[PDB]
Amino acid sequence: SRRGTVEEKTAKSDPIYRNRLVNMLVNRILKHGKKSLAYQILYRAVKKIQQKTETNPLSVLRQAIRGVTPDIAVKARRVGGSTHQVPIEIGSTQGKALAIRWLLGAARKRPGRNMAFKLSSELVDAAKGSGDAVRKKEETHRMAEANRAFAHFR
Amino acid sequence: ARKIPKGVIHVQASFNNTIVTVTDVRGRVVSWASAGTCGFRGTKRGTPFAAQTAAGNAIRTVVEQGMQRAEVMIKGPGLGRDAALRAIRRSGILLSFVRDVTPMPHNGCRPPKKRRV
Amino acid sequence: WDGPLSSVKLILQGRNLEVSDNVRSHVEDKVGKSVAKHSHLVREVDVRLSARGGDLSKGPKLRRCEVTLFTKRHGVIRAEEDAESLYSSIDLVSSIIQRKLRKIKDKVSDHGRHMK
Amino acid sequence: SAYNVQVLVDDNENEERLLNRFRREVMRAGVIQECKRRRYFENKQEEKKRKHREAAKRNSRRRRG
RNA sequence: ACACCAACGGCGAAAGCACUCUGCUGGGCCGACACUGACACUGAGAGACGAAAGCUAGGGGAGCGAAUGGGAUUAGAUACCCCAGUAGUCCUAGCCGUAAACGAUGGAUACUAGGCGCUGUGCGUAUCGACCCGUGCAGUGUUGUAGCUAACGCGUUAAGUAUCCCGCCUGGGGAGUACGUUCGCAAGAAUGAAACUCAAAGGAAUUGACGGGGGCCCGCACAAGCGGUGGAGCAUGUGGUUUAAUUCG
Ligand SMILES: [Mg+2]
Ligand SMILES: [Mg+2]
Ligand SMILES: [Mg+2]
Ligand SMILES: [Mg+2]
Ligand SMILES: [Mg+2]
Ligand SMILES: [Mg+2]
Ligand SMILES: [Mg+2]
Ligand SMILES: [Mg+2]
Ligand SMILES: [Mg+2]
Ligand SMILES: [Mg+2]
Ligand SMILES: [Mg+2]
Ligand SMILES: [Mg+2]
Ligand SMILES: [Mg+2]
Ligand SMILES: [Mg+2]
Ligand SMILES: [Mg+2]
Ligand SMILES: [Mg+2]
Ligand SMILES: [Mg+2]
Ligand SMILES: [Mg+2]
Ligand SMILES: [Mg+2]
Ligand SMILES: [Mg+2]
Ligand SMILES: [Mg+2]
Ligand SMILES: [Mg+2]
Ligand SMILES: [Mg+2]
Ligand SMILES: [Mg+2]
Ligand SMILES: [Mg+2]
Ligand SMILES: [Mg+2]
Ligand SMILES: [Mg+2]
Ligand SMILES: [Mg+2]
Ligand SMILES: [Mg+2]
Repeated sequence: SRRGTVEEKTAKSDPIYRNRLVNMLVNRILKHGKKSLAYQILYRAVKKIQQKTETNPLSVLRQAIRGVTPDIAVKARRVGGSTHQVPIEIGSTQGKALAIRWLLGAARKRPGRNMAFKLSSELVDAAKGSGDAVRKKEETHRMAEANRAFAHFR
Repeated sequence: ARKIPKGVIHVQASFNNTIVTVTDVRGRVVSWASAGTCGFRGTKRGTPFAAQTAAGNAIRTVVEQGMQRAEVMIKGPGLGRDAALRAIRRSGILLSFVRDVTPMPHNGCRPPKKRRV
Repeated sequence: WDGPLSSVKLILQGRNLEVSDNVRSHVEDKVGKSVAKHSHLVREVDVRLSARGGDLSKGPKLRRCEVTLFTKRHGVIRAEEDAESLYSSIDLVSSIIQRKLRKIKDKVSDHGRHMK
Repeated sequence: SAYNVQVLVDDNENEERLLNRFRREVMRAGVIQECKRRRYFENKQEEKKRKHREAAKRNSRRRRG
């Protein structure tokens, strides 16, 4: 990447709901390129989340992600022979990425039976602000703020 | 404790830390704020940020005494020279004069040698 | 050979030659000195011996020792020596290793203030 | 009493203009470079180095511009 | 101890000399004929001065700081960094006489393009007093012609063209040592070998290679991702051991 920068790729839309968001999630849940299976998983997740609650899942997405989006993190810099944790601020695309990721990881580590169930459970917990995916973000903020003194670009 | 309307703020900025003292024209110290007393230690203790919170922290107690106008005294080469001034400003206290008091010998005591680092 | 170096793998390989007991011990000594002092960094010691000349082939009686070190962080320490006797060769390789080693310790382990 | 730099703030006060007025006062007396200079001790040689360097710097900056 | 002034500026034989002032005094340079009339230049020996460290005696002692001590860092750290801190640094009266005491360039005289600068004065002009201009000297700085040089460079302040006096050099180690003398309170300084050993040791420039020197830029090189190896079992290649042979590569 030393020379070239990256062109933008067409942001797709999930077939049923025509979302950029849901589509993002099905691409990151994907393993061994079986899109066939991933869609099934994601939709039986929408079905368990409409099962447990009567609220619109389309919105529970926006809450689940607004909940886990870090606005800041750190980065290790080498400054004057000193290795600092410098609290670099995060771009929006990067925010959504991070988000979906911690969601998915905390979803893969769950005690439950299905992946649909797990994903639903963590969507529910993240929308409530009640779960590991959120806690993780707050930790990143805690360890950003303690290191707040090392951002000289402040 | 003492309600003094106009007084002076001495801010010493050294390379390892910045001290901010608040006083009155009688040459009397009311309250002080150090970047180390805010729960910062050796490295961070020099950064302009710790100076910011030092300044804010003193001006807390100075509005608590209910003071209005102040002069600012800046002594020393360090980073907080610029940083502290900002907090003095955003802390919504009228700024009368801002002076630099960094002492300059006109000749004198022969300094320490050069560190070979 | 050493216990403080027990974490290190001493791999001794004759290429075209047969390895004796005196070469064993001597290798352990001369490589032992080099490695022992910087042991915290060191990982694997690879020593190959190559003989040539005299009755084997054409050219002077050369005995050539190659060693290789690896450290926990830095890879690739290479040293190549040509000389008369195996013993001489080994002494030389040790002389070189020592230098490169303490050059690495020097770089990273100095708390070198590298500002940039 | 004594003073080096005198910055008097009027009641038109906003933070940035004040901060930069002051910053240019300090640039104007050269006080921070001064206390980086008297931090340690210099033999006559580094004094002649500093004189030639700084003087011919600002001087050639006056003769080019 | 003397900020700013301070300058690729001033005086000094060199060492060096800078807050201010006054006093005693050394030189310099310039313009006039006012005068003497070769009174010159150099210098073996000899004499005076001569950074800093050092020493003797008496004071003085803030800061800094050998030595020294603690704290670290490191395999070690009798170092670098930090915390303390004694001699010494300062003054008076002496000794020591060495420095990259460097322009790494002994002194005097004569003579050989310029250009651009500065310091001192003098002249003419400008006004009638500050410039200003052109010029005469005296010194001081940067480019550069002839010529010189092994090159770099030096170039009216020569390392040019000549004359005079003085000091010094005659391959590298051994060695600026030993021995002996002279000087010194000492530390040491001055004068200065030989046996022996080597076929080199050195200067300037060039192409490389290298640099924990710069500046610019690339690569799934790092970062950002996704999946592996290392752990488990087997499959297989090599080393090692074993064997009559585990063919050689
Ligand atoms: Mg680019
Ligand atoms: Mg510091
Ligand atoms: Mg002169
Ligand atoms: Mg006089
Ligand atoms: Mg006559
Ligand atoms: Mg003589
Ligand atoms: Mg004398
Ligand atoms: Mg002295
Ligand atoms: Mg003594
Ligand atoms: Mg000290
Ligand atoms: Mg010690
Ligand atoms: Mg002290
Ligand atoms: Mg004396
Ligand atoms: Mg001499
Ligand atoms: Mg000489
Ligand atoms: Mg003029
Ligand atoms: Mg002249
Ligand atoms: Mg010259
Ligand atoms: Mg020239
Ligand atoms: Mg010559
Ligand atoms: Mg000889
Ligand atoms: Mg050379
Ligand atoms: Mg290069
Ligand atoms: Mg390079
Ligand atoms: Mg690769
Ligand atoms: Mg590619
Ligand atoms: Mg990576
Ligand atoms: Mg395996
Ligand atoms: Mg064959």
